[PDB]
Amino acid sequence: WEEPRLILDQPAQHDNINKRYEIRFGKIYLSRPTMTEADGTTHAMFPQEARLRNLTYSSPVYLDMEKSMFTSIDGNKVHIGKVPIMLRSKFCSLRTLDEVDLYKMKECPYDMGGYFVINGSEKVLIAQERSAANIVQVFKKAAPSPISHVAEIRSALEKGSRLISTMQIKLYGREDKGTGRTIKATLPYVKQDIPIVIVFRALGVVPDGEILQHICYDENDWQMLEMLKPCIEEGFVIQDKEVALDFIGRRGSAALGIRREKRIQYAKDILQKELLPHITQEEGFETRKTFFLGYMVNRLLLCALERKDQDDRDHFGKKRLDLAGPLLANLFRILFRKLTREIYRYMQRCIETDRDFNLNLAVKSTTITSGLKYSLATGNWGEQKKAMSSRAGVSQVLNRYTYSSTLSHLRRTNTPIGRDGKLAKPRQLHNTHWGLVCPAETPEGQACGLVKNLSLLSGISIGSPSEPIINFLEEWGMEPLEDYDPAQHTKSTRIFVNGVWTGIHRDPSML
Amino acid sequence: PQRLLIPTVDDPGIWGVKVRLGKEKDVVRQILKKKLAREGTKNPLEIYSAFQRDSFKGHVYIEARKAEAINDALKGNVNVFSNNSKFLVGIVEYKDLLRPVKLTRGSYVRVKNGKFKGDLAQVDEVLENGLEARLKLVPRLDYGKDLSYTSKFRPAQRLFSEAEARVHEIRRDRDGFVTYGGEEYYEGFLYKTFRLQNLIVNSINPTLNELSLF
Amino acid sequence: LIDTAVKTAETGYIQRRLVKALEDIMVHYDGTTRNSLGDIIQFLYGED
Amino acid sequence: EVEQLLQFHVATYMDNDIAGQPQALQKSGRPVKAIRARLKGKEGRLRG
Amino acid sequence: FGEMERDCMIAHGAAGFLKERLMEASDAFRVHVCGICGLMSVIANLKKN
Amino acid sequence: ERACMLCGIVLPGRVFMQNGCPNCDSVLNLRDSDQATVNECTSSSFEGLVAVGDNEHSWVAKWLRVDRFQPGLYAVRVDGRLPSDIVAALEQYGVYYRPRDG
DNA sequence: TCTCGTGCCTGGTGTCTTTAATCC
DNA sequence: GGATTACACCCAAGACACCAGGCACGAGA
RNA sequence: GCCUGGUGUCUUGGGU
Ligand SMILES: [Zn+2]
Ligand SMILES: [Zn+2]
Repeated sequence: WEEPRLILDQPAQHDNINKRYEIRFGKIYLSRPTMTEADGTTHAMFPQEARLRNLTYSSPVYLDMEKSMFTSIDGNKVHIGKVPIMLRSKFCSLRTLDEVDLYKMKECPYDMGGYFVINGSEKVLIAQERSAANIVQVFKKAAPSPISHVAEIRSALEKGSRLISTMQIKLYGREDKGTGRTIKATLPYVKQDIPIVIVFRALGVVPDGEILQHICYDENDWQMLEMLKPCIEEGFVIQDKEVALDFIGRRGSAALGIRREKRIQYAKDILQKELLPHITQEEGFETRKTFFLGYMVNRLLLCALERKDQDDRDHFGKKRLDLAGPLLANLFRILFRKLTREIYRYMQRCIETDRDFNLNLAVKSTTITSGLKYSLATGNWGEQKKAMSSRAGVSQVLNRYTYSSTLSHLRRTNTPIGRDGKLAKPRQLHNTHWGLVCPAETPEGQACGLVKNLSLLSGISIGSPSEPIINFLEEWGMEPLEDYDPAQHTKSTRIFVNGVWTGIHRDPSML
Repeated sequence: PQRLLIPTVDDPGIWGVKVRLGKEKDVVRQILKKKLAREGTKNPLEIYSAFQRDSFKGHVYIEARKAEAINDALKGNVNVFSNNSKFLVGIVEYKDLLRPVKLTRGSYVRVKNGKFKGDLAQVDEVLENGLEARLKLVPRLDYGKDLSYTSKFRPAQRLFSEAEARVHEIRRDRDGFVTYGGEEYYEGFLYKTFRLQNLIVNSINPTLNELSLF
Repeated sequence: LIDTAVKTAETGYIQRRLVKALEDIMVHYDGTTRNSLGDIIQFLYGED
Repeated sequence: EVEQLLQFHVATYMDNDIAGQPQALQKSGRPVKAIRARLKGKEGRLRG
Repeated sequence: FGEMERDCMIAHGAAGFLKERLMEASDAFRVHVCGICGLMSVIANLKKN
Repeated sequence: ERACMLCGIVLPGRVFMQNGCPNCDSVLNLRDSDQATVNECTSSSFEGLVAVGDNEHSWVAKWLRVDRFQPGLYAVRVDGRLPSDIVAALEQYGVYYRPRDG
C-alpha cells in the first residue's frame, strides 16, 4: 500500500476519450511452502527434503489486483513470487506437528530455527547496527576548517521506517577567524548552503522579533544573542516570503529557466517534503517545522557556548539494530518497485494492440524470487547489477561446528564501519554496553570490537504504533504548540515522541 | 527533379537529440501522438516532423522553427536524456540525413541463419514477388543415420551422394536431381530458398577453405 | 587487544619503508659505505 | 561520438582508473581489469 | 617466498642462494634478444638452427 | 506494420486490408483486394521511421515526396518494388511510380 | 492441410534515479 | 581539492548475463 | 610404448 495504484492516460484523438487504465493492489494471502515438481504435482515441503535436494524453503505469495477502466469523451489472485520462510516461525510447517511427529520429519527438537534455507545451504541474517533516525547530534570539527560545530540529522518516516534524506546545520567561523560568524544550513537537493534566517522567512515567519522568539528562550542570554547577530544582518535584505522562496529555488539542482512564477512552487515542494519529513507532510502545518528549526539552532549554540558537551556517537541509546524484519522490508521495497516498472512498461505495449491482457502474463515472478534468493545467498544487499557500493556480509552460512557456536551465530550483530579508519571509538567497549552486549565475546583480528554479541537477557523492540501514546498525552494535560510562548512558558518541559516535538506540559512530575 | 527540392534558409531547422539506445522509433511515435493530439488547440506542438535513422543509433531528429518546440516535443518522454543535449544540424547536412541507401544470380552470398549459417552459397534465382532467393549450397547431411538440427550440432559439409542415400535411406526427380528428406539436391548441391534478409551480399570475404573448394 | 591488533600494521608499514630506503647500501673494499650509485654515505662504516 | 568512443576504449584498455569519469564495466557489473591494474598493488605482477 | 624473506637473505649476504630460489627452483625461462635493438623480437627455430 | 510502396506510409497491415492505403487506395484498391495483392503493394521491410505532422510545410516531407499526403508515420526506405503489372495499371491511370527502395 | 500461437535458442547490447587523516 | 596510505602468511566454504526477435513445431479449426 | 590438463574473481568466516 505504499504506492497503491498504477495510472495511465491517453487523450483519445485518433472524439477525445480520456481512457485511464488503473490497477489497484489489494489484500495479501500466504500459503504454506510447497514443492512443485517438474511433473506438476505439489505437496507440502518440509525442511529435511529441502536441505537434501538443494531446494529453497519458500512460500508462494499471492496478491489481489483490481482493474478499473475510466473512459471520458472530453482481477484476482495473481502470483507475484516466493518468499523464504524462517524455520520455526509461524509460517513454517514445523511450528505445529508436536514432538512425536517432529522425529518422523527427521528434525531435531534441539534445533531452534531462526535461519533460512537457500539452495540447501542454511543462511542466517546478521543484525546490522545503524545510527538512530530523527535525533539531533552535535559534533565538533577539526582545526583546518571554517566550521567549528555541526548539527546533523537523518530523517526517516515512521511507516515503513525507511530512509528519506539527511540535513545539516553548520556553524562557520573559527576562533577569531571567519569574521562574521553566521550560520547556514544544508537542504536536500540544493547545491549551496543557505543562511538560517532565509529559511525561517521562507516558511512564513518573517520579522526578526518572531524569529528570535522561536529560537532562544532566554532574553537575558546576551552571549547567545551576540552570536546570532551576524546571521540577521547577512540575511536582512531578504525582507519577505516571495524573494526568500525564490532565492532557494535558484540553487536547487533543477533546470535553467523555470521562472519566478513557478520556481517558487518548485521550492515549496522541497520545503514541504524532503525537509524534515518525519514531522509531517500534509499542507498548512508549517508551524511545526518552524518551531523545530528553532530548537536545532538553540541546541547548536549551547554546544558552541560550551554549556553542553558534544554528543557521544557511541552512546548505545542513540543506536538501533536492524534484524530480519526491517532488513527484509527494505529489500522487498526495492524489488517491488522493480516489478512495478516492468508492469508499467508492459502495459504501454500491450494496450497499443487493444487486447485485454490476461494479467498472469504481466507479472513475472522471477523478479522477486531471484532477487530475494540472490541477496540471501551472497549477502550482497542490493540489485545484482549494483553489487559494489551495496553492503556485503549481511547473510552468512550458519556455523554448525558445535551447538554453542550455533547459539552465538544467531545472536551476532555487526557494525558496518569498515577496516578503513583506524582510531578506536567504534571499536572500544563503551560503558553503555553494560547488560546489552557481551563484554567478553569478540573476534580477534580485523573485526575486533566491531562485531558484538547480545547479552543473555537482551531483547529487541518489535515496534509499536505511536498513535495511542499521543491520545494518552493529550488526555492528561499536554498543551498544543500554537499555545506556547517563551515569555509565558519560561519554565515548562518540552515533550518528544519519536523525535518530533509535539507539545509542552507545565507539570511534568505528575505526568 | 530531386535537385529542385533541396533545403534553403527559409525551411525549418532540424535538431538532433540523444535518446536511449533502441528507443528511437518509440520516441518518433510519441512525438507524432503529441503533435496530432494538440493540432488546432491553443497550444499546438510546433514541430513539423521527426525521424530516426537506423545507421544513426541513439538519435532522433526533429524539424521545427524554434528550439523551445524541441523541448516541448520531448517533455516528459522517459526515453530521452534529461541533459540539455540537443544539437543543431546545418542546412547543408539535411539531405544526407534522409539518404535511403545488390544481389545477382550466379554471385556468391553468405547465409545468415540455420545450419548453413556462415556458409558461402551461389544465388540461383529469386522469387517472382521478390523476397526469398534460391541458393545452391554444399549440404550438411547424415543420411538419416541416427533418426528415430542446430548450427552448433550440425554435420560437416559434403556434396550430396545419391548412391549413399540409396544405400542407407529418396526420390528421383530428373537428371541429377533428387529429393531427399523433402529437400532438393541437384548434382550434389542443395537448392533451398532463403529470405533475402537472411543472406549477406556485401563485404564477403572468402575463406582459405572456400578458395580451395570454389 | 585493539591496540595490539591496530598498531601491528602501523609498525609493519614502518619496517617496509625503512628496508626499501636502505636495501642497496653495502660496505665496499676500501672501507667506504656506499649505495648502488656509488654515493658515499659514510667514509668508514660505523666510524670505526 | 564514434571517434571519442574509440579513444575511450583504447584508454580504459590501458588504464581503467581514470579520475573523474565512470569505469568501463563487464556485463557481470564488475570493472574491467586493465593493464595498469595488473601491475599495481599486493597481488599484481611486481609485488605479487 | 615473500618480500620479507627476500630481505633476510640479503642480510645474511647469501646472494647465491637467493638467485637459485627465485629461478631454478621456480619459473626460470630462456629468451633470445637482438644485440642491436635489444628487444625480445627474435624468431628462433632451434631444429633448423 | 507494413509500408506502402507507392506513398511510403506505415500502418498495421490489417489496415491495408480493412481501409486500403489512405493516400493511394483510389488507384491501388487494396481495400477490395486479397492478402496476396496487399503484400505485393506494401512491404514488411522498411527503414527510417518519420513522423510527419505537417505535410505541406515540412521540408522533410517535401524531400521524401510525401508533402501532398496525410499526417502520419512514413518510411524513408521501403524495400521491394511494385509488381510490373500494377505499375502498368497505375500508369494507365496517369500515376507515375517513383520507387522508394533507393 | 494450413494457420496461428507458444516456446526455445541464438545473438546483440544498458540505465528509473540513489572513512578517515595527511601531503603535494 | 584533488588521490594515495594504511602488517604478514595461511586455511576453508560459498558463488556465476539478460532481453528481444526469429524460427520451428504442435495443435486446432 | 614412452607423454600425461581441471578454473578463475570475489566475498565471508577463521589460525599465528
Ligand atoms: Zn633487432
Ligand atoms: Zn500509399
